[PDB]
Amino acid sequence: MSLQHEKVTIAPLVLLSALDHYERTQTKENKRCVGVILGDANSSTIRVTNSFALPFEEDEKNSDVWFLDHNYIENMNEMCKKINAKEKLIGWYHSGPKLRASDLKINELFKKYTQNNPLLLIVDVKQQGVGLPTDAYVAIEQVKDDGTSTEKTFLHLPCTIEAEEAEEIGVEHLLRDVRDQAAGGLSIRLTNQLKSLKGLQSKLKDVVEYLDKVINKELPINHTILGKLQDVFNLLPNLGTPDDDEIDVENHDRINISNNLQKALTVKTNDELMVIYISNLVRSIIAFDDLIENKIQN
Amino acid sequence: ALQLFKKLKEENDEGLSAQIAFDLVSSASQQLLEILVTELTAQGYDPALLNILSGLPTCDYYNTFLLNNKNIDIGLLNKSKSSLDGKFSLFHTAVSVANGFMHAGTTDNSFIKANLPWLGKAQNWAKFTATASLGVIHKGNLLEGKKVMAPYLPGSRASSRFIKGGSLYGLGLIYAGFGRDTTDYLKNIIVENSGTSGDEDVDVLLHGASLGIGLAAMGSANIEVYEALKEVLYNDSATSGEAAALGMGLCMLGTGKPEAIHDMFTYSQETQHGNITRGLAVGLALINYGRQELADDLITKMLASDESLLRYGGAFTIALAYAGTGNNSAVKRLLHVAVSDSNDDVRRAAVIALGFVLLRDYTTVPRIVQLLSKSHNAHVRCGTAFALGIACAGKGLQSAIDVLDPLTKDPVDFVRQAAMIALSMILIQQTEKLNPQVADINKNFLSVITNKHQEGLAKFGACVAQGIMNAG
Amino acid sequence: TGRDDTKETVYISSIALLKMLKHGRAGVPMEVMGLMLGEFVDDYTVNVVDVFAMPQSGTGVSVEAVDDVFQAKMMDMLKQTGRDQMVVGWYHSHPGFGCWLSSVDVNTQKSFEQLNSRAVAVVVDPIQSVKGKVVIDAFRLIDTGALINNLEPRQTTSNTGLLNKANIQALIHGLNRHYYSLNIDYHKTAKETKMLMNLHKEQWQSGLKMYDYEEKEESNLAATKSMVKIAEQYSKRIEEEKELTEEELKTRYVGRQDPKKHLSETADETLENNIVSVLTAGVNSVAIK
Amino acid sequence: QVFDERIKFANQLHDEYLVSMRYPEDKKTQQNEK
Repeated sequence: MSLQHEKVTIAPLVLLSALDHYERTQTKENKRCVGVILGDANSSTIRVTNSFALPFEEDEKNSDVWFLDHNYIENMNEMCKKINAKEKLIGWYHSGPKLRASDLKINELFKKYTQNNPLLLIVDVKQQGVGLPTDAYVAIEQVKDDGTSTEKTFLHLPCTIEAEEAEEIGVEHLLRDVRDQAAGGLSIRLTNQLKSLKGLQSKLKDVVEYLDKVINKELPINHTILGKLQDVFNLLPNLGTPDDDEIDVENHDRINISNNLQKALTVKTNDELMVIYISNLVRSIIAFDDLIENKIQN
Repeated sequence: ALQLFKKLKEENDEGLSAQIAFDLVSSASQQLLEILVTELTAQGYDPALLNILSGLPTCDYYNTFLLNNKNIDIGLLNKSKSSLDGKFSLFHTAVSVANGFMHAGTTDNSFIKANLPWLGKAQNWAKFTATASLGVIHKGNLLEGKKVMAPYLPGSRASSRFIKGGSLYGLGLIYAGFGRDTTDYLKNIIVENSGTSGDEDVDVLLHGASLGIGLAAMGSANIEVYEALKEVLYNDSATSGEAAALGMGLCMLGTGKPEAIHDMFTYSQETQHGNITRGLAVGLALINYGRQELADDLITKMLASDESLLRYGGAFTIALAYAGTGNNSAVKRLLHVAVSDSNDDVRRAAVIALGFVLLRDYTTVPRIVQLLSKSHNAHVRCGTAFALGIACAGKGLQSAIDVLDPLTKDPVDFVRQAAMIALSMILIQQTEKLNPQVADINKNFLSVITNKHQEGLAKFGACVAQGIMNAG
Repeated sequence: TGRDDTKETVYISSIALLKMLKHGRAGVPMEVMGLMLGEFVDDYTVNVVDVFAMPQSGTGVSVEAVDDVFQAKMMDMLKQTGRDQMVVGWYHSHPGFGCWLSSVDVNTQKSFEQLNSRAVAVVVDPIQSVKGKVVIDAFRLIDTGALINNLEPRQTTSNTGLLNKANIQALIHGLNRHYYSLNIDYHKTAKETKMLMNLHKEQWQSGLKMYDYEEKEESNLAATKSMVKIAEQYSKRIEEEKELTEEELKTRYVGRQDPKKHLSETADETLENNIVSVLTAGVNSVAIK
Repeated sequence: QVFDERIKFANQLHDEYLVSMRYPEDKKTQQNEK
């Protein structure tokens, strides 16, 4: 259906709902909770506004065996539209941990109800790391050059977060932290430069051990991954370019302004140097007279 | 200790041995005295020695003293009633406490009878407070204790459940320190209702029982009591859980049993009733009294737990463990924690702590806590006031008085209450002749009570504080 | 005879607040409503679990607009998911008016007292949610009977006494002669707190992302120029300004909007930044190649 | 290279300035004064 799924912006309310509902439907230990996600589409940017739980019973043994009460979904839906009839069914949340190729079948069910391709928004509830606990995937059927007679598949989609005005003010009222994703003062940003290096390193390391497995442990040759790595090597920086010379001109500019400004603060504080010393001279006389006053008092 | 007496048995004479006994019992902790009598009994000392050590003498003497030399300015009684109307619940509360302090140690039904109409306006937990204020007055005279509370003790009152409970609580106030026999009487009712406490009638009685038994069994560490209070705690009663939590750390005082700390610590996690959980936090504190470094594991853990609840008690566990040690660790923790903690209840609490730690050394205190009174954080200032009081209660250090004066007049209502209290706590019964300022602070109270442009909050503190000054 | 009757602190869950703001904001300025579902524990701890909204009626908040067919059926959808809990009160939004309970709202609340007599009425004011403030207040009826016999002190027993006294006149009169206003505290788990707190994937990556260089050029030039103009004021100031009478000195030599200080703040902000700027360029070059 | 030395030199003048200024006040404030 809708091909339009270029970006996914996600309401923090959705997250919050997915985390809470997980426990009040009382599912634990890899027992999946599937619920509906409501919001707008037929739009480039997809905006997931809100969500609601459905009952979901999943058989322990296999992921091909499961119970879902279809009829419930239609009954819930019509009351919900009365509240807000903008919202439409656009797909389903899956309560993590992590993608399955059994989902492909699951997705298809939801497609009956929906007039757009259902979005599979894996809201991971385990919150591993401080990085976003959303991967988004959409079921797409595409042809592939290998020989495969049409493959059916889940393609990763960029996940970001946006909140409404009403929503945003709720986020800030709740929080009481000092914060450090502020990237504000010299201190936060000092950290932030180091943090980014190591951020990169961890990712880079994962790429590196993954490449070993491809040509040694018979993980498939996924041509897409390799294909993408070429742009990284081609658009890698170079030295002895007249760009490098250009950076040096800029470097001189910024250090230059730094020194004029450094001297300029020295002047301001020194004016204060004088002001504290006037005060101090004055108070020598006051201290002297103070004694004479006390003599009378005694 | 016992060896001191075998030396003195070979020199035995009444005056000598008795002077040493009087010296010993004032200083000595209850646990020291208790183990010591058993040892003398097998040594077969004169019963004269043991009798002193019972402290039945010392209590007879102090009754006579206060009886004769108590001067009662009567104008206070008549005035509190008039100026602060007793229909309002808060106001009765303040008036009741001031009186119970004024009339300490010696019996007086002089207040009751004169102020029969005031008494009538008490209702709800205001009346519970009233019933218990009586047992501050009738503290001492241990003999006529049971007797004089006998109309109000259960099964002779049925009017109201608030009286029944609070007559039991106050019974314990009388009997701390003599309270071993008294422990039985209170235990009977706790075991009956050891389960059912989800009856609203039952609960109120039982609050008063549970505090009573804490007070009477203080520091004895009757494991019989700790268990009985525990079942109550589990039933998860609205208000008597609070009393239980406290009542257990009162009983077991200072034992620091590994079992005890643990069991309560687990229970805090489960509980949702905001009171119990706080109560257990403070309850952990009470049991780790003077436990120094054996409490460090607990101290790390509470501070480490995000809960508002557990950090509040975190502060007073450090405080009671290191009470009266300048230990550098204890001081650094309390300052760092108070300033940087976001939550208000927890913030006030770490400031209060400092007074306990610095009971021993009152010299460096106006200066450390100068810094905090400067902080124009609302909560922080309230707790500086309280802190000063604890630390310098006994002495008159001038620096302390001065630090407290800007706080008296601070626009935030809640500061003003603490502050006014904190001055009289410092200057407890110090002649106005010696120091003329005392008289001025006192009048200030009276003036605020006159003022109607004040909140009930200033009025509450101000009256109580005059009762602190004029005590017994 | 009965309980302490201290009005409950309404402990509002993180979800219930988020939905409430969202709900009101959509409906503004038309009044919005719904029921609060929760559970009642302790004496004064009401945990407001979650809320749902009832379809906007052309009668606004009314007993008429509490529609039992909708209500019931909703209980039942939530029942299957096992998220059902007792109704513990009701909220609605007045944006038109401050926070208080209108005569119509008092009747509505009276029906709820039969369910649970500790039920709350919560007024959400979503027009002023555009500030950093969340303007929300919670109320619980007082009986007329209580006020006539002057038995009202029972309800205000053993408490810290901090009461919101904002909003007076007719509103306050009504409040005093009908409901009791008490505090709202927000309790939230640290699990909830963390999910919310977490931001983008690109958040922890941004330090090697850098500003376009045409803007750094622009900024360097602007700061050098601006300080020059305030420096004129500062030179004029310390020509004199060593006499007496404080306030007069400030008017004579333009010591109001003080130049020394405004200069010291700008100079430093720009200085710190320029350290960050270089720091990123050097690092980028060297790390990658 | 050139500017770097100048920047470092300013900083030393700041610390000398800061240091000297505060010291007499301390003595004065403690002492009784009207």
